[PDB]
Amino acid sequence: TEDQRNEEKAQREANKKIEKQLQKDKQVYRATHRLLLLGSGIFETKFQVDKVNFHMFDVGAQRDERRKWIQCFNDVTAIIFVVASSSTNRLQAALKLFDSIWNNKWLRDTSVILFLNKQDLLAEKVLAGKIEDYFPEFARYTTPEDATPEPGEDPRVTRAKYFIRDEFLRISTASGDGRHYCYPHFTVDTENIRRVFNDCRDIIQRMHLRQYELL
Amino acid sequence: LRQEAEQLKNQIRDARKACADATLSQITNNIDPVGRIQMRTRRTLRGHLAKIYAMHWGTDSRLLVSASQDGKLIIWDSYTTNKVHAIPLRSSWVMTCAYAPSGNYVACGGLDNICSIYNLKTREGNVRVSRELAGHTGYLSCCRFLDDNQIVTSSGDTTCALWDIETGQQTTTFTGHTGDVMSLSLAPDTRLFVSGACDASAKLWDVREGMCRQTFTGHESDINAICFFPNGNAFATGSDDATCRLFDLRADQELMTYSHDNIICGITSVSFSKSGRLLLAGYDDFNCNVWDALKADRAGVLAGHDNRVSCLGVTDDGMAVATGSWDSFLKIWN
Amino acid sequence: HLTSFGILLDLSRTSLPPSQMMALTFITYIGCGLSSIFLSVTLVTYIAFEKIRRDYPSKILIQLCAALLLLNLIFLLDSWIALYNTRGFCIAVAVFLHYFLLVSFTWMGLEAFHMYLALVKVFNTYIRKYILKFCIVGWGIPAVVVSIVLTISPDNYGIGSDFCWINSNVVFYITVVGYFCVIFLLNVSMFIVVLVQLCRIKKKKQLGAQRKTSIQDLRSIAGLTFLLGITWGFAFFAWPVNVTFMYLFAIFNTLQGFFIFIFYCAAKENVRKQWRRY
Amino acid sequence: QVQLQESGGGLVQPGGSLRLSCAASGFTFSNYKMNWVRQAPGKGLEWVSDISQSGASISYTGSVKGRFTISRDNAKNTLYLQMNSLKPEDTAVYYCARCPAPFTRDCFDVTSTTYAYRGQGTQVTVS
Amino acid sequence: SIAQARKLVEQLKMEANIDRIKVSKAAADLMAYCEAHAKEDPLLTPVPASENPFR
Repeated sequence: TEDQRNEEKAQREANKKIEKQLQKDKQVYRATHRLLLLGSGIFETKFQVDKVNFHMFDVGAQRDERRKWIQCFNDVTAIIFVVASSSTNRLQAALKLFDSIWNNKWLRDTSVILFLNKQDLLAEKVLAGKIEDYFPEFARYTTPEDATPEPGEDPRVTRAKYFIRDEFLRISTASGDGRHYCYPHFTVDTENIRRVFNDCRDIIQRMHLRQYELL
Repeated sequence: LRQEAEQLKNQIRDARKACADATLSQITNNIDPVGRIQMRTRRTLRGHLAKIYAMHWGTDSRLLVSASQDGKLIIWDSYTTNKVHAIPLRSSWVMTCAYAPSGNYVACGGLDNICSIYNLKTREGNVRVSRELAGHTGYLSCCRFLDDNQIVTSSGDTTCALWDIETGQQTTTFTGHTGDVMSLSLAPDTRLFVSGACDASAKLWDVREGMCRQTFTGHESDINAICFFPNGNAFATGSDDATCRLFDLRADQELMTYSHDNIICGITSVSFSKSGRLLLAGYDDFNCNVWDALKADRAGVLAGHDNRVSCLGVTDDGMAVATGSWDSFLKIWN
Repeated sequence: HLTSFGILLDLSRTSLPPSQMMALTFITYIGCGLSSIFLSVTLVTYIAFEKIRRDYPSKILIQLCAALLLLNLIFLLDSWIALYNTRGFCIAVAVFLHYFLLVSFTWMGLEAFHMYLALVKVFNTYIRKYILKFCIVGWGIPAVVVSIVLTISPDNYGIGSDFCWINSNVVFYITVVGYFCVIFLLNVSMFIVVLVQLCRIKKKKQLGAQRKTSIQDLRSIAGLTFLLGITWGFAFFAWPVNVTFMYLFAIFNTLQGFFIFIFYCAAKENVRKQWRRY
Repeated sequence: QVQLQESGGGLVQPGGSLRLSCAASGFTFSNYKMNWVRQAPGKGLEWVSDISQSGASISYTGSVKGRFTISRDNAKNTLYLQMNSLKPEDTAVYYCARCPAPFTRDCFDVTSTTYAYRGQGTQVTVS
Repeated sequence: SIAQARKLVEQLKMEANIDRIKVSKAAADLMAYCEAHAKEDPLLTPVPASENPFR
């Protein structure tokens, strides 16, 4: 009928207005580069670096069980894993959370940025004399060659932080299938935003290389 | 009370065994199965940007709502593949969307801890938020509209909650689950409901009474999927243990298991047809392995999704099956 | 019935000796014919299989595969079909041969211009109708450039009075070779720029034990070469080495669409998975 | 019903061996990665050890890595945990946390508060 | 805690007490509905496009 044709014309016009709106904020959304943090509801800090949107998601209000809402973040650009860097045994909780994120069948496609946020707090505990009892293979651990942060830094603090770094990176290498890569860091640190930018640059670079099967 | 609670757990499982009798697989074995279905992808609903974490159909069975973690919420016109009322969302991560039965109101909700209701037929012609139902301390995972003004919401704070749009508060809170609750389903006679959580249990609830009346503890893993049988006297749940099982309200036990040894993947959305003898379960092997629903026969494979099917629902009159998935497209099945 | 594939990028524009010519022709038909058949398998796979067009690389791969198949078809039927004494068809088949080579060239450049928008400019690279706006620069601007040649002198194409290709020297070195160079220099400044940014991440060792060489890695580097058409740069080594690299031009560029099938349709893990279900 | 009836514990002197076991019925044991989680009073839930399907991947926390071993029985549907040379720091309430999804290598939320596939627990007091 | 334990045992007390019929009647009524609506099910048999709105 003509009334049936009239309703379908308005439906197609509303559809094409919606398509125009979704092209516009597809252009917004693909430029967003979402990240997930760990370590009301969900918190948003839309910070821009180098005229690039970065839409951070602190998700603190959700409770301790996280097996089903962490599946929200498999299409995310990165999982910025904030580690308390001190050892209840909160650091091994971060290792188990990283092992759970790393081996998750959805989070297998998305990468994790590791930061070790309370690095300045770690320096007083190891110089006073507390992770040797909390990790047996710290005694058998050796410092890598590319491990110079700063000349004034103590070699014991460097060995401790690199042991904590490769304690996460044992999960990152020794795993099954999964197309994702870890970016550990050592953090007042005003260079963190830049580090997020460079790591997400390498994340989307590696995602495009895997899209080309170059990895 | 831990020693006491094991005794009534042993008493209730014997009441299951007192009414064990003959299982449903043995009784239905004599009659003829439907056999192979061969559902085909009628219409692909393209336009969602991120993964489609949730969907719901309508009573009119023409408009379907689907919710995606891009921040959008499109009331898809499934007959002609048209987008009507694409809601821009305050929360980027939405995990629920109930299309209201009346059809006027549409829910969402997710990691914002807010189930925000959108009225489609606004006076200005642009869809806005009627009331934001804040009050949950956990993530909103499933929502189901009782009517135009009542909406029970499954949530990640271990509590489902019955709300009222007119006052914006909880009518009652369902504090019986011990893990974060995933899926939700209302009965066709809309008097009672059952929700599945990340427990071994998917316990039954009452809308007007407001608390649990019977508990169905049948799955090994996180029940991400639940849907009533079309009479409302039974329901099937689906979990991450690669088994979806059916349970009867008048009974108390597991009925019979819909599992196959090739399936090593979780279940996120189960749904029932017009007749009870069909079960559309959505899987983590990127397909929707549909069963005969009474004989443990895989009635078909709804392959064609590249990523995980996170929300499959059937029309109220039984026309179609639309399985939204994590590859940002829904597909209509028939 | 005799044609050399290097006729497209000879760069010296001297007639090849009739000794080798027959051999290169045997290489070209076993190369371009096995490509064409194999490329068709690639295009029947990709458009049919929606599951494999989800990323932007595969959609540019289709338009590269459609460019190279339509290049390999318009090369076989220029040669097998006799175009001698038929000028209209000769200019037509040569117009389509130039057009399907210029879209063959720039859809390696658009593989590289996508790689500029993927790897060295990584953010804010979403373009609305990304593949359709690449059809304006991949299929449309080479249709413009051929149209300027026709608008210049419709008798540019075909034989002077034999393979029907561009006739003039000034047109060929600008609109083919000069077009190839502004794409090849685009390509090799985004070929080794992939290689430096992919050997960098092979130099990063998480536990001090990096993986230098993988079976997928060796497949991928050679796959990247025929995706960007770096072996079409065996033309630059033309003239001494001249007798050698024109043979290598006929082995690695006739079989390029065959190797694109090998490296992106037969060894791609998601693409081969869909073949078992049919 | 998935119920997790742990056994063991009690007043045991430090340095003395103890066998920790959980009944662990209601789910298919051969499919599930299995866990042990401890919780000291005023400290919180702390992961101790995990065992995968058929003992393929066996990892430990660093408090007990050189002094604990964990075994599982797929036929008898029972998880075991030997304890050896106990310091009096780990006087915690041990709990056989089970991973939620069976066929997945990951294991979430076994140190999460009010976790469904965690047992009632046995008090392991050392002094 | 003791409060959630008391709520759990109260739920277990009132959960057993409700009416619980034999399962053969329940599964028989399920099959009764199945057949009762198999003719009204547009998904068991392939529906022709004359009345199917999805072609």
